[PDB]
Amino acid sequence: SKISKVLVANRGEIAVRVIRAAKDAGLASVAVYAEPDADAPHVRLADEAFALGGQTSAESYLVFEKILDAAEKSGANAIHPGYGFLSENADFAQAVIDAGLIWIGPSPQSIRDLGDKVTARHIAARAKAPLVPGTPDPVKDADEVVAFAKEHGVPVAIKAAFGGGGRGMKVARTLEEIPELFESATREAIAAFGRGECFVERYLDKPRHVEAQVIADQHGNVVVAGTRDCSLQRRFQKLVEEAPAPFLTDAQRKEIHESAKRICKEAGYYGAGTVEYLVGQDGLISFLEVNTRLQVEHPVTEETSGIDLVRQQFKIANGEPLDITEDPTPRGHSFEFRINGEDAGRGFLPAPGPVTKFVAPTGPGVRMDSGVETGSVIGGQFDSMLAKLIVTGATREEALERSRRALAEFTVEGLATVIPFHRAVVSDPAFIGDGEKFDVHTRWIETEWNNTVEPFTVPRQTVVVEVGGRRLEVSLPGDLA
Amino acid sequence: VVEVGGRRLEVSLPGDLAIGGGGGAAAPGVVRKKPKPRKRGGGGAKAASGDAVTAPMQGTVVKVAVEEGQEVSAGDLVVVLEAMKMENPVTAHKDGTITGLAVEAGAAITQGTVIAEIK
Amino acid sequence: SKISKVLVANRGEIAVRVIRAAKDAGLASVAVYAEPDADAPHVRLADEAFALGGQTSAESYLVFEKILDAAEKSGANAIHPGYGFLSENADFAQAVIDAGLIWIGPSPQSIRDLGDKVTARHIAARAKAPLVPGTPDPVKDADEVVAFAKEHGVPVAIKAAFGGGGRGMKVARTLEEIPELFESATREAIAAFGRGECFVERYLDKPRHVEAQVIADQHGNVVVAGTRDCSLQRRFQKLVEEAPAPFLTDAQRKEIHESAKRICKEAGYYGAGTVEYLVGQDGLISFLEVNTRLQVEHPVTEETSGIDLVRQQFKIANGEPLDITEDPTPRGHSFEFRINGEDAGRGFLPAPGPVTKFVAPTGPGVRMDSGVETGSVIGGQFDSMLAKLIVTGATREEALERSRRALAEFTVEGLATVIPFHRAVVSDPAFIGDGEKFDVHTRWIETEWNNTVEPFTVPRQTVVVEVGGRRLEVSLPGDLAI
Amino acid sequence: DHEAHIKVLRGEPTPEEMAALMAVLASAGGGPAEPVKKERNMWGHPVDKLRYSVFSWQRVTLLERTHMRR
Ligand SMILES: Nc1ncnc2c1ncn2[C@@H]1O[C@H](COP(=O)(O)OP(=O)(O)OP(=O)(O)O)[C@@H](O)[C@H]1O
Ligand SMILES: Nc1ncnc2c1ncn2[C@@H]1O[C@H](COP(=O)(O)OP(=O)(O)OP(=O)(O)O)[C@@H](O)[C@H]1O
Ligand SMILES: [Mg+2]
Repeated sequence: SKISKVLVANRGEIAVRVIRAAKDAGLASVAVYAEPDADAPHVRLADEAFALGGQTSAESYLVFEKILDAAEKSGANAIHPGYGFLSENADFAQAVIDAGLIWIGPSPQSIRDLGDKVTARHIAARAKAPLVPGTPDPVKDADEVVAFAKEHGVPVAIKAAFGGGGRGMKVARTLEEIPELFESATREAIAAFGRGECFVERYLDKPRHVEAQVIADQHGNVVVAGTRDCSLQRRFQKLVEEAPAPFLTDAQRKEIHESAKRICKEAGYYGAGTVEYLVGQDGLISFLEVNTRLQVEHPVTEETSGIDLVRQQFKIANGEPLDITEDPTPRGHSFEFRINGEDAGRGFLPAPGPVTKFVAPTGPGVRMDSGVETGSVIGGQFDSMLAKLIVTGATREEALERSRRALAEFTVEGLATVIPFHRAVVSDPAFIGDGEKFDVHTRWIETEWNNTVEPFTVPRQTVVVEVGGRRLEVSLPGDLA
Repeated sequence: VVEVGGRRLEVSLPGDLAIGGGGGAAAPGVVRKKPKPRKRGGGGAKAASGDAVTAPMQGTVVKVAVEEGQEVSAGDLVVVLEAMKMENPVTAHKDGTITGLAVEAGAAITQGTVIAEIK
Repeated sequence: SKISKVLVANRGEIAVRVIRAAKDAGLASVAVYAEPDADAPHVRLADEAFALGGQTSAESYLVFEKILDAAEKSGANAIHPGYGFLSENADFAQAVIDAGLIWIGPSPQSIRDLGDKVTARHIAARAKAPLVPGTPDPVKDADEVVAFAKEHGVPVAIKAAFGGGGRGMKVARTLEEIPELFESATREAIAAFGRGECFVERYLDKPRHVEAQVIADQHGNVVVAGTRDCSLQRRFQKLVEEAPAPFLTDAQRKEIHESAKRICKEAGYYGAGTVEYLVGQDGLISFLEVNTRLQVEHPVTEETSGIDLVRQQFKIANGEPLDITEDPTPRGHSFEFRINGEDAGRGFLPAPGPVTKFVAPTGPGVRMDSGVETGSVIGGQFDSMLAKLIVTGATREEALERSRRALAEFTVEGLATVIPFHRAVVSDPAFIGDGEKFDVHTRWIETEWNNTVEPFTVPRQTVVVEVGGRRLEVSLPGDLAI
Repeated sequence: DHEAHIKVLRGEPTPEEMAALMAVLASAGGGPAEPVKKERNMWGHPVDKLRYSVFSWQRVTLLERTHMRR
């Protein structure tokens, strides 16, 4: 009942990250790849790799049978799902537990309970978490949105109860807009998530996205490893993150650190996870969502608090009690920059293409978590992210100075990237606060940043072999002769 | 016989294998299909359309159950063939008259020998 | 730990025999073969087979690294050495044990003690075994050999303290030849056995070779599975054996049965081995050797006593106590005939050639342990033995009658064999008893048998590949059409 | 499925031995499968060099058939 071989059921940066964690822990690692990824860094880095076949996520990484088949063939005894894909699929977590593998994650019921944003709200309320004014249960029809918006005042956010990926929200600023917005919300909630359940909350005008990293034991111990700010968002998805969250009063920090412990304990949560919050422009904290997985931007917490969060996941899934028994002290400051294959000069539209050159910055304070290298190709089948650049310093000012250096060194060629945006924002007085506050907020990039970035300018052969009556499939380059 | 790391393997290679980008096959316009069993077709055309009773296997005629001119019905016994010291009944496939009984008890008989005609 | 997969570090008849034993025991079998043996029956019979490479035994079956490498690559957890080659190489037995494999054999120290004729004689003496007059110490010079010869009387044997194949013995019959034979024996033992050390023993005139099959336990139980007679020898190497040893008094049988147990207990021996003795023409028994491996002639004991001796070896190496509690009673009589590729009409000289036909006899009382089949080719790289024919009957005379039948059926064509010798001797009144004794002895064939036998009338391609952590040679026929 | 496969009739290789084997066999493959680029060119064909009697039947069964067969 201890991890000995981990199948990293994911790709790219997080696959590399977890393979590295496994090698540090001295565990064996198994990679899995779709056909476009057959030369990706994680495939060559893992101790073993298994082809899934298929050209897209729905044909490969999302197929429960293919992941569990690769686990059985490799002899992996644990599955780590990374983030995205199946990492928050409670039915996959159950399928893994039924297959007798160690699921490196929270219990399936915790995943369900928190993935339903209604049940999550009930958990938060029972935990006495700060909450936005909102409808306790899904609204039945547009007139309940009218009633809510009249009573609390517009603006109001209409949300898919099972929504995700930043798609799940529609904002109404006048009572006359509520109807059709509610219809569209139901329509695409059904189309995207298979369920129409939708609920209403007070929309916050310029909120600051703040989250607490939680480490939670199967034995009920809980630790807050730190806080992050993630309010630089292009749509409703993060581009720049930092730890610890700056410019919070000690009352706000304490409220976050205690609400996160309470809400996780009410949820029965264990593993790594994050409690996200919105800080209103008035300073009121309000609960947003528990994220039931390792966060993408965990590295800024690993750099400011000296904790390897993936190895904490291994320990928790092993069932060991936490060795950390009190919240660590944030020692420096760190930024993370997501190096998306997106053209900031062209509305941050994804732009597939070849990585003809990739030279990461190095030296003091720089960490690179790359999923790509020179000669990689970003096809459109998967998320646009290439790498995470993490820059740390003794103070936020020094980490900004180091970021201005490292982003200037960072050279990526052959496709558009958000690097020109990162270069600007790290130099922008809106983000370089006055020392007591700063002006960025969850819609600052799209509504208020002075965008000045110039727009960016033989098949495999399968041979069946029969071996004592077994079918065996051997794949060959197709040109060996 | 191949050795790989010393392991003796016996490998059967097809004569038209084309792996690694090509291989010689079928050059003069060769076709391959399921070969027909070496038996009468027995399909929509059925051999019971013939009037001859023929021996289904090589053996010895140990009993003759009919006589010349006997009227018989489908399923009636015509002869017994002993083969490998096991008795096999050979029976009329149609109604009619035993018209040319060609065998006597004790005669050695080959497969496809005409035993009689039912006409 | 328990044996699960046995690598049979041998070839031919005994390789087949141990593979068959493994399959009876339910164990997996790994064969190894030198290049001349790529088509040998054992290679196709074992569950796995590995090429050693090399054209001769010194390039292949004798290379410790090659045998242990095949054991590693196969994942065999035990090695059975058969007989010959490394089966009595104590350093190989130690290398196997250090590799962590189950050595199916006696302890390295028992091998090393009993292979030295001097230490073996000391062990026999402490065991109170019958012994020939002879010097306890090895000799230093011809002058003490002459002194021994004057004290005990000629004839005298000069024996290399390490030896084999009957070749280590020079016999002196006059006194004047002792010095020259001593020098020649020293020189030859230096060359053949690396060691000039020699010792002197009184020479028996017309001795009968008798031996006891021992099965012995790691827990110190010992059983004598039966006595065996091997007096029909040429060049001091056996040709016809039989069980039980005939025409021995109950006193002689008891003395052999008890001396064998005492010797094996004194040696701390375990496994299947034999204690060999000479019976003088006067009837006095004398200890000769302990053979620490399985005997070639085990089958006649298997047939008479009803014990599967190779499976006893597996049990012992598993460390199980003996399930046999007492010496079994022989039920019949059996003869083994070695089918050597030797021309009895030409001095039993080895003769390589094709086995263009091999029709073994069958039917009542015949067992065949063959290493060859029709289409085999016999080269000179290995011992000439093709097969062993074992014939069993309710009595010695019935077994002789059945042997005359079986040997008349036995047809081998394309190379000379000793089958005409076996046909003669099984009909020869010197080997048929008068009822209470017979006239054969360990020199009878060469000095007293009436010999009346008329004399007998592309390279593979190797590709070297790396696959992750390993280097693999792939060896293909030199003309693969593909 | 009615392709004739490679069969390992005896022996049980590990995955690495199977990979080495198949890579070697594929490198030993016969190259391009058939000379599909071969083109008809009847210039100077031997049958045109023969003397035929004016009444020779080989004008039909040899000459004409060789020109016309496709
Ligand atoms: N009331 C609100 N006012 C402003 N922005 C909001 C409000 N509620 C949510 N948001 C924004 O919507 C997003 C909330 O997370 P969302 O559910 O859309 O995606 P996610 O974090 O990928 O999902 P999950 O947490 O379920 O994994 C963030 O961008 C947050 O800024
Ligand atoms: N002292 C002796 N007197 C008479 N004949 C003897 C004597 N010693 C040996 N012989 C004959 O020589 C043969 C040699 O047999 P022995 O067991 O010594 O063979 P070996 O090949 O030298 O043995 P190993 O190598 O297993 O020690 C004996 O079988 C017997 O025929
Ligand atoms: Mg001997």
